Amino acid sequence: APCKLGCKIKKVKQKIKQKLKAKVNAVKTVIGKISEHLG
Ligand SMILES: [Cl-]
Ligand SMILES: [Cl-]
Repeated sequence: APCKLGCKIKKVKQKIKQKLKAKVNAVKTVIGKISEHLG
């Protein structure tokens, strides 16, 4: 496990990116729901 500071910064960035992407995905899903025409 030779993960030094540059490596640690990457881990943190990826965690944040991952969470924010899930939020976007959540929001886009809902955009899709309302973009449906009735019937
Ligand atoms: Cl975050
Ligand atoms: Cl996307």
